[PDB]
Amino acid sequence: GYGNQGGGYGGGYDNYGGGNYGSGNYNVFGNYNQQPSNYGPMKSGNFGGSRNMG
Amino acid sequence: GYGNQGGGYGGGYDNYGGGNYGSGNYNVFGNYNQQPSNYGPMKSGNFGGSRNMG
Amino acid sequence: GYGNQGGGYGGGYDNYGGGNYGSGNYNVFGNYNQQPSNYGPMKSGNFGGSRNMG
Amino acid sequence: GYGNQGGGYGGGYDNYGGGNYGSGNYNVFGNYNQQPSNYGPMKSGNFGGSRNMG
Amino acid sequence: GYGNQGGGYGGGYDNYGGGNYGSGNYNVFGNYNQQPSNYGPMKSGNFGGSRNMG
Amino acid sequence: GYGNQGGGYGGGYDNYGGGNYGSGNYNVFGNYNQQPSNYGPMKSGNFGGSRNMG
Amino acid sequence: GYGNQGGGYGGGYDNYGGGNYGSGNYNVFGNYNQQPSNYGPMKSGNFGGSRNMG
Amino acid sequence: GYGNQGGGYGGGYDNYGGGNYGSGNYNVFGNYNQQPSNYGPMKSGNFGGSRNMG
Amino acid sequence: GYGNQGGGYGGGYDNYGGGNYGSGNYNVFGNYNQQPSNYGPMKSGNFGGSRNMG
Amino acid sequence: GYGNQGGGYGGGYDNYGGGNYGSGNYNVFGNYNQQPSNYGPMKSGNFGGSRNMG
Repeated sequence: GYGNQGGGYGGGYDNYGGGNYGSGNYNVFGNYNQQPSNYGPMKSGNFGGSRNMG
Repeated sequence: GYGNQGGGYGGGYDNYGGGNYGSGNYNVFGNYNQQPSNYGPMKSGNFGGSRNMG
Repeated sequence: GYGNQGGGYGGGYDNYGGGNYGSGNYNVFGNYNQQPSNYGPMKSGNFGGSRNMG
Repeated sequence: GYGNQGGGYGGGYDNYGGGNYGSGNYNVFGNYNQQPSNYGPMKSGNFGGSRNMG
Repeated sequence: GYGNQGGGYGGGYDNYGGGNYGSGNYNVFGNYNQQPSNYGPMKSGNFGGSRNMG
Repeated sequence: GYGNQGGGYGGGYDNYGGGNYGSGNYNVFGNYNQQPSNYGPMKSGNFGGSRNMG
Repeated sequence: GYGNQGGGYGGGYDNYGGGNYGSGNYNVFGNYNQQPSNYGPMKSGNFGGSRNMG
Repeated sequence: GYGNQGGGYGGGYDNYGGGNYGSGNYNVFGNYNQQPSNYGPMKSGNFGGSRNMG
Repeated sequence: GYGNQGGGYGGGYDNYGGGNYGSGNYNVFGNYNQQPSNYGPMKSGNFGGSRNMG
Repeated sequence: GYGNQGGGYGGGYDNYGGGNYGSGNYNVFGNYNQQPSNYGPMKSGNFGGSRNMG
């Protein structure tokens, strides 16, 4: 539980993308049921030259 | 539970994207049921050259 | 439970995007039911060159 | 539970992409049921020359 | 549980891509059931000349 | 340009879903521009046992 | 250009789903431009036992 | 250009799914440009026992 | 251009799935460009015991 | 251009799956360009005991 001490940029404990997507369900389905699930594109992180040092 | 000490930028414990998306459900479905779920694109983080150092 | 000490920018415990989206439900559905759910694009974080250092 | 000490960039314990995608489910399905799941492209990390050093 | 000490770049314990994709399920299926699962392309890591040193 | 003559139901020239979605554009973009476009789920046709004959 | 004459159901020239999705564009892009496009699930046709005959 | 004459069901010239998806483009791209395109699942036709005869 | 005459079901000239997916493009790309394209699962036709005769 | 005359089921000129997928392109690419293309599973035809005769 100890973070980073030092550095030129010194990034921390960053959580960009995660979690449960349609997970951990308790399902009791009878006969004719539909449970679709659709997810779009996910971008987690640094984009377009981000977190750059001059 | 200790964060970052120091650094050139010194970012912290940043949570950009996460959580439960259609998760942790208790479902009892009988006969003809529909439970669709659609999610758009997700961008979590730094974009367009963000958090840059001159 | 201790935040960041110091740094050039010194960002904190920032929560940008999260939470439960259609999650943690208790559902008892009988016969012909519909429970759709649609979410638009989500942008969580820093955009357009934000949090930059001159 | 000890992070990085130092360095030229000093990146931390970054979690870019992860979590459960349609996982950890308890499913009791009877007769004619459909549970589709579709996920778009996922980009986790640093893109477009991000986290560069001048 | 000890991270990296030092270096020219000093990258940390980065988790780019992982987690359970349609895994760890408890499934009891009777008669005519469909549980498809489709995943798009996944890019985990550094792309476009990222994390470069001048 | 002649429609249907007869039948038990006698459906016509029905146009359910169509048209240009972000199409036929003339675009002159200079330098740093963004033109995103996101569309939700589209249902075109007859649903829930519609157009049934007793 | 002559439709259907007769039949037990006598369906016509039905157009359920079609058209240009992000098509037929004239694009002149200079330097750093983004033109993303995301489309949700599309259902075109007859669903849920539609157009049935007793 | 002559449709169907007769039959037990007498379906016509039905167009369920089609059209140009990100097609027929004129593109002049200079230097660093991104033009992504993502499409969800497409269902074209008759589903759930549709167009059945008793 | 003459359709079907008769039959027990008498299906017509049905077009279920087709068209140009990222096709027929005129592309002039210079230097560092990305044009990704991702398509989800496509179902064209009759599903779930559709177009059945009693 | 003459369809089927008759029969027990009398199916017509059905086009289930086809078309150009990333085809017929005119491409002039200079230096460092990426044009990926990914397609999901495609199901064209009759599924789940469809078009059955009692």
